[PDB]
Amino acid sequence: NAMKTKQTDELLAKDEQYVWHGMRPFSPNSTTVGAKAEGCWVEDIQGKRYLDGMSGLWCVNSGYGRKELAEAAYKQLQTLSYFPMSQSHEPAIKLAEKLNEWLGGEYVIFFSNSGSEANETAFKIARQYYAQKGEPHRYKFMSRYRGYHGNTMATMAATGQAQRRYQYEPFASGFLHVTPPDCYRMPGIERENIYDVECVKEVDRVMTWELSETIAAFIMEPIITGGGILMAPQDYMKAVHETCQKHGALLISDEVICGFGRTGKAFGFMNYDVKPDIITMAKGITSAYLPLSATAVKREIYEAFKGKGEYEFFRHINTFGGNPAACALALKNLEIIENENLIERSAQMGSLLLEQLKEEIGEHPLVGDIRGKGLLVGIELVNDKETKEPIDNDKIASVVNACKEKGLIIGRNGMTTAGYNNILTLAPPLVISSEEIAFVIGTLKTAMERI
Amino acid sequence: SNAMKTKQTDELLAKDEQYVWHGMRPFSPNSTTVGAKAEGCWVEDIQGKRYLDGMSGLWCVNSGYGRKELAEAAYKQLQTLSYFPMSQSHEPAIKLAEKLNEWLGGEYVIFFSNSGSEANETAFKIARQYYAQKGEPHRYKFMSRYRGYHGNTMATMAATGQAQRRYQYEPFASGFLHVTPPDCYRMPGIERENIYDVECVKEVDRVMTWELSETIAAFIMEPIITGGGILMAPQDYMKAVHETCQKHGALLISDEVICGFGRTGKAFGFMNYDVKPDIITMAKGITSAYLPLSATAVKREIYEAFKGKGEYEFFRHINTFGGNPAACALALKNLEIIENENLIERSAQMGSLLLEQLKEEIGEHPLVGDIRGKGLLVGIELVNDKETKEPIDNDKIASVVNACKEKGLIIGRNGMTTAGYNNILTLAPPLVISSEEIAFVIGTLKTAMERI
Amino acid sequence: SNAMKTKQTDELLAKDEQYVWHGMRPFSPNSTTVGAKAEGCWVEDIQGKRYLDGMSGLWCVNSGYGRKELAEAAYKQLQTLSYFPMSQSHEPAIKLAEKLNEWLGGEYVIFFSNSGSEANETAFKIARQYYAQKGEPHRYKFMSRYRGYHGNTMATMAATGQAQRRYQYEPFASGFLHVTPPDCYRMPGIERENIYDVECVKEVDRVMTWELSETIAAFIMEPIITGGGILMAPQDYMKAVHETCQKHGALLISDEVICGFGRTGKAFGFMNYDVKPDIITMAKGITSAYLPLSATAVKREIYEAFKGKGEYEFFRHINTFGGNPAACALALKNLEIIENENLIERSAQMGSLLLEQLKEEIGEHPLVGDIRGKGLLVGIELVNDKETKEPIDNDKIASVVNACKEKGLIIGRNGMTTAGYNNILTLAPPLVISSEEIAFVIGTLKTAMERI
Amino acid sequence: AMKTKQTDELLAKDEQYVWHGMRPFSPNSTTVGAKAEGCWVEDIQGKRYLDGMSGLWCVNSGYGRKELAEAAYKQLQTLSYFPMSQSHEPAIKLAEKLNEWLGGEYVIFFSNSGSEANETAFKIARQYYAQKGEPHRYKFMSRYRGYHGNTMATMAATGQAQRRYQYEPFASGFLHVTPPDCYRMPGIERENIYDVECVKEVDRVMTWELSETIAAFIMEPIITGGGILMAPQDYMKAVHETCQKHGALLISDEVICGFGRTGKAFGFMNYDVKPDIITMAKGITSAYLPLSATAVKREIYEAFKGKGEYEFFRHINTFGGNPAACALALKNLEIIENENLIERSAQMGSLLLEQLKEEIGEHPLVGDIRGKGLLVGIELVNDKETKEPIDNDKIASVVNACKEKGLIIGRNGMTTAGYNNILTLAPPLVISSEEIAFVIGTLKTAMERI
Ligand SMILES: [Cl-]
Ligand SMILES: [Cl-]
Ligand SMILES: [Cl-]
Ligand SMILES: [Cl-]
Ligand SMILES: [Cl-]
Ligand SMILES: [Cl-]
Ligand SMILES: [Cl-]
Ligand SMILES: [Cl-]
Repeated sequence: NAMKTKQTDELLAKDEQYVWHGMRPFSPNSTTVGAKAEGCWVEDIQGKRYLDGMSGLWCVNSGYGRKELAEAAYKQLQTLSYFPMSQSHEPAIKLAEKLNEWLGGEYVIFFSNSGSEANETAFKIARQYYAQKGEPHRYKFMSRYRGYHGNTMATMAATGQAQRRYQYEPFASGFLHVTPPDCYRMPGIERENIYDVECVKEVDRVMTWELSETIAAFIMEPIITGGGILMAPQDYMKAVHETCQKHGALLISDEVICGFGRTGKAFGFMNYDVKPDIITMAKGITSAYLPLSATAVKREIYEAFKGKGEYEFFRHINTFGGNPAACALALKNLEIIENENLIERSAQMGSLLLEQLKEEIGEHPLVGDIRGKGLLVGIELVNDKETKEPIDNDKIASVVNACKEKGLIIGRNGMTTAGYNNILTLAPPLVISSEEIAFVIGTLKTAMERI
Repeated sequence: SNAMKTKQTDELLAKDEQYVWHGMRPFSPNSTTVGAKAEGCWVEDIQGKRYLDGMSGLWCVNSGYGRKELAEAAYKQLQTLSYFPMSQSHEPAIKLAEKLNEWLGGEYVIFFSNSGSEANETAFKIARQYYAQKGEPHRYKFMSRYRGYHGNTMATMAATGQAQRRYQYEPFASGFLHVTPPDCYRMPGIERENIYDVECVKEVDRVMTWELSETIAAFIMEPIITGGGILMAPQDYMKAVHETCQKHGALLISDEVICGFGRTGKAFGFMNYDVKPDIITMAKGITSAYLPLSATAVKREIYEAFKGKGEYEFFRHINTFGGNPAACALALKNLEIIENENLIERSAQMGSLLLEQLKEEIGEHPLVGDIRGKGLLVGIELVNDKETKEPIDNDKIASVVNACKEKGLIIGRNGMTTAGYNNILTLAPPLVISSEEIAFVIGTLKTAMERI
Repeated sequence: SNAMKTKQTDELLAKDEQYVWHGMRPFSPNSTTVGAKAEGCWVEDIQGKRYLDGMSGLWCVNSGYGRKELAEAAYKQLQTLSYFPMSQSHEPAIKLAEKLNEWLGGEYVIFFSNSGSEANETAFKIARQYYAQKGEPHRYKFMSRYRGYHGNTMATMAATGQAQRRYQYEPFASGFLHVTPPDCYRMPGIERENIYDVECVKEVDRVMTWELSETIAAFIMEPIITGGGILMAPQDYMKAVHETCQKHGALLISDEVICGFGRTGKAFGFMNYDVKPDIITMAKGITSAYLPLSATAVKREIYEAFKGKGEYEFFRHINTFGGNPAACALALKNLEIIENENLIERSAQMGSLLLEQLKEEIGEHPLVGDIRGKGLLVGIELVNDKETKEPIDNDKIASVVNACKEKGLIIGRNGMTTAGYNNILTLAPPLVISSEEIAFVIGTLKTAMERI
Repeated sequence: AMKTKQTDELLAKDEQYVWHGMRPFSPNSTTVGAKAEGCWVEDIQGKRYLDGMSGLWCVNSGYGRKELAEAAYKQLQTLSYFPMSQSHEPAIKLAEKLNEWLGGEYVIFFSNSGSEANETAFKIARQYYAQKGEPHRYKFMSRYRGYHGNTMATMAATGQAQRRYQYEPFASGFLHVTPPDCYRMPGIERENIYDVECVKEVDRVMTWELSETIAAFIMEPIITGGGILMAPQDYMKAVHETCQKHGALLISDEVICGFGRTGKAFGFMNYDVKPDIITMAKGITSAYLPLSATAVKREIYEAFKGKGEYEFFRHINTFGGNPAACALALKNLEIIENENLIERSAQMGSLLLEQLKEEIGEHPLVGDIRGKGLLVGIELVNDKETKEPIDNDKIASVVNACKEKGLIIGRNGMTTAGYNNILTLAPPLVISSEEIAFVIGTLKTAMERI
């Protein structure tokens, strides 16, 4: 209830006239213009407040209104605004060292701005690495259907969500896909000996059938998040890594969403006992206060780029990547996550959120499955629990809308896989409290009563 | 003390060698320069050496270093709202989009991205989807010039005409075509001819006809090919290319990543050439590179095609960080600075002075083939022979770049663009550069030229 | 003429080595066999050695060698009209098209090509143009099975799932997808499951969903994967795949290049499996390989889409030699032979006898993993271990192939199809083969098996 | 002979069952060939036509050759099939004979069609480099307005968009350059070849794409189907020298120009070059039976002789090198040689060219008349000054008028949009002076319409 009422009309009119909004139907009258935020709550220009159950876009991990983060950026901006990453600056050096600690070592870090750029960089490094190790023929990249890895032509090629690809094709050749592990739609795969699991055998078979010698890397999120919070058997990622190694290919762990405490570990891959050859990161690295991403590469791979030959080094320049202010802010963000025990709070609040959700709506006739790890949770809505038929779009959409009216931002896997945008997503900021979790669940439960 | 400074430097260099992967350079850990601080046109490393940055970082620190008002703008926004998804909106993005539309001359709708490469990728996707929704799904092809650069991603590398930026990252997608670049130095007299009799202008029309008009989505070009060597076209070239695009039903995308925001002596490069582009891409100088931000400006009529109620009719593209609140608020202040300090006109005037003085000072040098530029954007083409125009040996131009750096000038070079044509020195100093600093640039270069 | 004949053969072999490039083999001039003459199921080389041809040349001499009536048919036509372009027509092409339509069961329109690879290429182009003219230009994708083969050209190799036929000829075009091949030996009990619960059947539907139905033009498959290893599917597999194509709006192409013309005990392989394919491709046995000819049969509803007055509406494709008059006239006589000598039914009955006798004869051999087939089309899968099904060592299966040839039997092998899986012996004898010649085949193989 | 009722039935069967290449669905317009002799063909209704196109640039020795029929028949009675993984005597003898014809020293891979022959050349080029330490060389370069086949890869290499449209997308790695055309680029034939812009373009594009990524440049010596587009004399040699400079191969597409068509055994022989790879089809058998060949320099073949798993050419073409077609081809080459057909092509071709200029050269819509050997293009224009291609109906009416009057003349239809304006003649090499008079007389009268 602001003392002076903000002038919305001009701002709203200007947005509609000049701003192109990603991922949505033209509905200017539905635009939410964010004004301010604190903790887990955001507020629009009209003054309405919402619990942000999505951390913006899976990314505001340390929460909103962090004065410490603002100061870190401010101090750096006053010292040195820019230095090219062909050369170096102290914030980038300190962050690279810090990321190496977080990763468990030993990696060399190339800085980029976005998760899409980080994945593109991983592809180029993989190809040049093999060209310089006497295996020029290895160019192929393999991923899972229903996955996402970016918004560029090559990361869309690697993406398995056709609703993100359609009408932007044709793409380059050399991108292959396999069935995604999903313990809900493939019941009992979790029980099986991992190497008897069909979608695990598929990885090995396709690599054999494509010829090992042509495969550069397998890319995967530890959990398929955007796609629907699809989860694999415990030994899946390790089996995939052993398969890559068998065929001489690299494993790239896409940690763009799972990174920085999201799943209850520093990174998603750490749930699954693997050391990936390349790790890509963005989003939570700065809690999205400033743009920054990174591609961490095993050091043996970096060694291949040290020669005196004309084309032996990485011939790639990213103007803004590794921005000084973003790096300084990221260092402070990592210190916050560590000092406030946000990784373990994610694990614990995540369990509570999962346990409570099942208790509150699990019996609902259109709730097919509730699953998650850390503060990363999917509620799969179905027309029928027996057949697992995805719920009608109209029904899930009305639940997301109802929650917003009531002050809760909840996500949905819209525009990922046709006929399967049936999944509600929660990824709240890691600082979320037990009481705010009660608000989330209470709000959702009430919204569920409309279907 | 120096001894302490030496120790800190070593510790830092050691950490860098161990942990940091540097773009665009041979692995030379000892040679690395760690930036420490900066003010105006000068940067300083951790050991305390100062350099005139004749490159504005990477063609991008247009308003100069040390801008406290830019730091304040970002800080004030970070304290108000640090993040909001661009699927939704926030005031800094809205105000910047409106401001950019003024700068562009209207009427455009702006999609925000982090980098120039992302901005170009966005342009490609918008061009393809626009045609798909206008009844022409078959239009997928993108056309650009050899010796051009448009980004570091698979698709922007496919559109790129610098093979040294592409080699060993192929194969790329099909549907990317290239034509001869206009270069008034290596194609003497093209500037004089009627534009439509110019062979590389006829090439654009011919190739569109021979590929079938109906398959061409867009032609992408920088108004000046900058990274490639500051290659410059006849005055009427860009307008003839636009008219040719329109004839074939294709869009023209002006890549303003480097030429934007006063660099050429106009707000944008295309404004030198009397054309209104369908799409404009921007990055770099938009924030003077203090924070990452880029934009893809699209004509209103193209945007209208994405307003339908159909399932796939909207732009199904999400960029997490693009349009960052702090970067937008900082960009707004940056544009205010450029306007209030008359930096666009200073670029034009200091640019002329730099060009005229360079010619007087080193024009007669036997290995200087050509000096050209527009605004604070200048290339000095070095040759073994002025008659044949044979590019100078790599060692010779490299020694000049290194000699300047020792003498405290950072000058650029078109390294790793086109094989055997790495022979062009580049200057793009910050638009605040003074007459006296220009004298330092030229004096230092002149002295470094004496070693070859 | 003891040394005169030797001089002649030596000379011929020397000229082969210097001038002839052979398909699909390591350079082995001594190894080369020069065919001289043939009759029935037996071929004879220039040195005078005779062999039972257990492979019908290359799966193709279905009616057997030495057919004077086929020679006469070609000769009579060469004397009447040697050539006429298929943009226009000739009577042999018209009569053959009509006869192929009967054999197919109607109602199809036939486009003539020389090879199976060309026939499949033609099918791809027709599928794409069909959808472009049906208001779905976005449909470009082609789907097939890993371990499958569809030709030796860039696009048919892209559709091919045998990497040893592809390696070092890449990169290929995008838009070619592959799924797991049904193989009732390595996936035991899929033949007794409900077809829609079979994982590699569900895979077809899932991948079409995940790629977006609207982008899929066609699924291409042989009814039995022949060159690959005689891999066989559950009875209802092909019908399920067709229903899945129809569900997604895509076409089904039956690759009948090897299975066609009696090979499997039906006129065509798809007829074992109760489907009416949208497109059928044929070559090989159509002329018993006496002359080159192939065909792409397309459903009439599909051909209707190419009858418009629009500029690009017709099939803009010309194949100079395809539908050669002599080859068509010979093919007609060949079809008449197959029908009059009841070669289809004979293939089915002789094929059963061959399969059962092989099981009785070498079934218990410790390295014989599986014996399977349908009609005169049989695979013997050799393994190091019957429990693990590990493919046998290459040197071991190679020695069996060589031992057989030395004793006058040509037996095939799935060499250079799938790495690590080159372990399957293949028999496809001419459909005229007799009980007694089958005894010779099996007896010779049994004796060759002894040595491993 | 065949009563109207029976011909109607045959025509009806064609409509129902036969899919024709390269034409609008016009069942009534279909010509069903019945028989032929020399340069004349006859349809089922009994009408006769001078075939000014040799079928499709291919019936080089003429129709009605009993000796060719006998050669095929004799072989079909001896051995009808043997796999080219192995060998037969007709293939061996032909390979040797083709090597003589080419000038040596080449190794021959047999295919059926020109499209397959070109595909084979692409695969060999790529594997050759992969085995020579340059796996990065995968690109193929060709000219816009050129044609190399009807398959996805040969269409990618093709520069005629009307043969490509709606069959796309194609694979990446196919590049195109401006075609030399001495009519639309006047005075390039007088320039020093290396100052010619479309010659410089080859060198520049190879540099700009990076030499190390280029596998081969493919080109017809004369762009025939595209509209008989002809280059300066030193163009092909300059292109070869440029390929060599960049470490790339030159493939001469001789599918149409081969076997006497241009007045030499092969087109490249007009231009003083020895190509790395030569592809052939059409006239090799005079189109009596299907056969094509890919001739590869000996030194390229040497790279495929190793003991490594993947070192040999892993390519099988079932029908390629058919015994009857090879035996017939051998007799066809003996005929061309014995009857002095290559020389006749040059002589009759010169005659045809000069008489045409005299008869129709002054026609206001005839922009240019050009050719070499029995390969001639007459470019029709709305205006001789601007060279604007003639209206489409106008050239179509001339083609139709000629057929009505018993002459089959060709046209470059469905090649380059807006540029379908060139009439083509490629008559059988045995054509006589008197038949040439008939051709020209018939065309002259047809031109009267427009
Ligand atoms: Cl600064
Ligand atoms: Cl994934
Ligand atoms: Cl905030
Ligand atoms: Cl450009
Ligand atoms: Cl198959
Ligand atoms: Cl004839
Ligand atoms: Cl025979
Ligand atoms: Cl050509």
